[PDB]
Amino acid sequence: LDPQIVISGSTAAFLAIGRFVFLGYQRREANFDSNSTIFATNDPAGFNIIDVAGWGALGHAVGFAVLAINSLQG
Amino acid sequence: EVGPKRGSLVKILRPESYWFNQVGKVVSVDQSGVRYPVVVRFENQNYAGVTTNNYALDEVVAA
Amino acid sequence: RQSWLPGSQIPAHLDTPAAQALAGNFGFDPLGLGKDPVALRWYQQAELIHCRTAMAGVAGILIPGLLTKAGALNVPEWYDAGKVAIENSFAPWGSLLAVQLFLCGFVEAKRWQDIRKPGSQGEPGSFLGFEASLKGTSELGYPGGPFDPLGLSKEADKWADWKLKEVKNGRLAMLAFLGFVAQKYATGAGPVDNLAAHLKDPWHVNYATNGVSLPFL
Amino acid sequence: DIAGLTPCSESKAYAKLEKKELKTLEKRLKQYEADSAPAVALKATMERTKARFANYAKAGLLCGNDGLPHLIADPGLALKYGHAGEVFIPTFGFLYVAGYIGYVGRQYLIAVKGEAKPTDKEIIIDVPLATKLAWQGAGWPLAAVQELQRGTLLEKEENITVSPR
Amino acid sequence: KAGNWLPGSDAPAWLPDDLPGNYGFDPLSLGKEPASLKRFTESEVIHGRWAMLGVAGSLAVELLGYGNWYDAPLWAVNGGKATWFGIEVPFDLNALLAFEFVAMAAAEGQRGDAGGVVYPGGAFDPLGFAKDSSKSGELKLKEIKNGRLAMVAFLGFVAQHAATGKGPIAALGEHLANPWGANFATNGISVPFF
Amino acid sequence: KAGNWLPGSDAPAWLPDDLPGNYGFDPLSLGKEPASLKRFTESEVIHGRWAMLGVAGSLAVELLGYGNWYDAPLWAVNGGKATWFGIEVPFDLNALLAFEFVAMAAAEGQRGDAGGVVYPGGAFDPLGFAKDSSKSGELKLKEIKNGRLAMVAFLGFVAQHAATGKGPIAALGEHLANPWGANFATNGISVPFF
Repeated sequence: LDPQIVISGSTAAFLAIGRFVFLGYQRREANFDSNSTIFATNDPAGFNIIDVAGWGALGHAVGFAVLAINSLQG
Repeated sequence: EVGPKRGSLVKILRPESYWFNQVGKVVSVDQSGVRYPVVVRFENQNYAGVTTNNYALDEVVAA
Repeated sequence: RQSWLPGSQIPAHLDTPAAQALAGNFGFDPLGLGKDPVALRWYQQAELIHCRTAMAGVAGILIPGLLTKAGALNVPEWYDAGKVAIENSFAPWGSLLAVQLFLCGFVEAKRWQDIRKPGSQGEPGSFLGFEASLKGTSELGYPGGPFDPLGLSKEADKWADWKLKEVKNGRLAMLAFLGFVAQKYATGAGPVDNLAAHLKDPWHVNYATNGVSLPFL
Repeated sequence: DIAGLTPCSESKAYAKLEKKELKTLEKRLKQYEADSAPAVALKATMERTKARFANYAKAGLLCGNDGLPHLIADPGLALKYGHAGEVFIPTFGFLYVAGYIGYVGRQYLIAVKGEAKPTDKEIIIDVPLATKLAWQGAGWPLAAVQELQRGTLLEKEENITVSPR
Repeated sequence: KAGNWLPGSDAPAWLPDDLPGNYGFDPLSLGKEPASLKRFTESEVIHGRWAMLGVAGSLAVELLGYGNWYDAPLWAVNGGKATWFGIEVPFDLNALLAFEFVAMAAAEGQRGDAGGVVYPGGAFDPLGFAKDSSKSGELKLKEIKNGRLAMVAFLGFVAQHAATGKGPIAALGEHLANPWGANFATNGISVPFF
Repeated sequence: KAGNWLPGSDAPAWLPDDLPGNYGFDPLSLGKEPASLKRFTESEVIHGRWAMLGVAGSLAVELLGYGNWYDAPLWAVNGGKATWFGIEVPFDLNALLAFEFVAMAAAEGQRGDAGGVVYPGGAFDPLGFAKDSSKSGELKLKEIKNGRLAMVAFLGFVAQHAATGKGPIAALGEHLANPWGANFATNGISVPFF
């Protein structure tokens, strides 16, 4: 199993579902969750660097879990 | 004429009272402007052995 | 006023006009289980069901048993008929009991809903038009329609008598079945066998000589 | 059978314990006469021991590695292997007698609470009322279920005193 | 109302009359709160549709001859390949989880973002069988009734398999061959004292 | 009214006089309510027509030498092919249940959608035997009476078969040969003591 392909695909898939699917739900839940730094970005949907890091982290965890399970040969 | 009728049964609404939520007989109601004009007698004595107490007009309800 | 104990104080809950309308009212309630009118009504329904079930069972035990004594039938004993019947049967006892439980649960649930609300089973458009006949009479536990096809309940003059013949007989049947159990645990034979054994010598064949009913003697 | 135990009728330690008890009783009996009171009492004790061991083995009890009977408290195992007489039937028997006592006492308290001096009836028991309630308490489960269904078994929260929190 | 689940019993006041499949069945009073009842309606419709598709697929595979519903994912556990309608599928279990996860996440995310829509219409109804809301009430009753029946059927599939080990079609043929001798009361699993 | 089932008894007030086959027979008061009487009337006419078809089919199949009514579906129990009038049919039991189910479901659905119609007419009466409503009441009485007789005949067919084992034509010949020696009292199950 190619590790690069699996990791890249999992990260891209989680970033895609975080930018085009669960972005509105997350924004609605984050605003209703009620010093800070405003991470303003030029993304038209408001997908900033923090969201990139969070979704990339989830994608990396999923990809490494898949690679680990496939490595176990079972 | 103010207050409950003499000899009637009332329920005590004072939270710190021993007879809270208990029924007692009305003995006499003072006609002046005292804070606690209603006199209530109870069948069961408290921890101090007393069977009567004074309550306000809003601290007793006809029950 | 017929009483179960001449001179005893009849309970007040059994002397009311509503309680006196029940069949077989003899003022017998020492434990006072019928003090509550709702409980009395529920127990009246239970007594009626017990009377009818006991009469059917005791008849099914006594008549085939009496015919077996002669050459009319060959039905085995009531305590052994289940095994004999299930041996040459098309279904095991478990499957048969499951089908029986479903079929009995349906009618018992309908009777229960009628007990909770009298005449509620006559809801239009609910039982393929047969709901009109599922409404009982003015007395709980005495329905008409499909039940009572001969229409013997329409005559009121004998109605009060008919109910008296149903409860009393039922009560007797309720005791009969009880005896059928006790005798089975004291003699090891059937009821007809016990009756014949007692008729042969009553002064020596009874419950005072079985060695079980009198362990202190 | 259950929990790796063996029936007492087949346990070797059970028979060994029976032999040990009979042996010590016989040893004590060897010092007396043959037609005296201690001899008769010891023989009666020996017969009681033999009858007890035979009755416990006949009941189908399960014995452990120590040769002593073990009780089964699980209703499923007791009803599946014929052990309902250990813990099930005595459970319902105790429940009936305990509820009997509690119901009779509650009925007596409710009956004497509507009198002039209920405390006097609490210290000096009214024997006729107590006897009548004791005899009428045989139908305590039916009466209790009826009281619970009518809502007269419990008292309202507004009629019970509580602390000021 | 659609009917009465208990002939002669009063219907609950919290169940609206215009609600499809309203038989007045709520003994535990779970739908008493209006907010909970609103979610329960769409949840029941979604469950009914999923169960209808699941039962239809479970029956179709056994009727066509490709095993039962339980033996279908047995290829991914011990060296096998998926076969749809007898045709080999060139996708392994690793690729199936990614495709299904992404597709279901997108579809269900859009459905959730809609705001609890039970009857979307439009693109989901190309034939326009429910263009007018007057006749849609009768068609919704059929959908909810078939959904409840399919939910019960799937529960029965799982229970009969866990109790005997055969598929729904195989259990039906066995029951047809011996009704009194092959049922839930004779499998030695359902009723332990029978 | 058509007559009196019990001479000397008064006819019930809930049975209309213009109803075909109204003999005043209702001791259980089943048709007391008007809503139940309509459904029961349509059900009785449908039952009579189906019973007439069934009895005619059983009599014809046993009179033509093609077995009795009980042995007709035996070909699908031990392996065989159905034969109609001596001509083989290649339809197995599986294809028969599906086609019959679809055809009967469509026909019965169309019949029930009319709101419980007992006498449709038109396409069902191409010969126009009941064009006038004056003679319609007389023919309706004949139809309901023949249907009741057919229902009784079918019940007799089933009961006599379960009691003896032979078919209706074979039972009639046996009774004609020995009337006193062959009847319901000599089967061994109707009368237990004798």
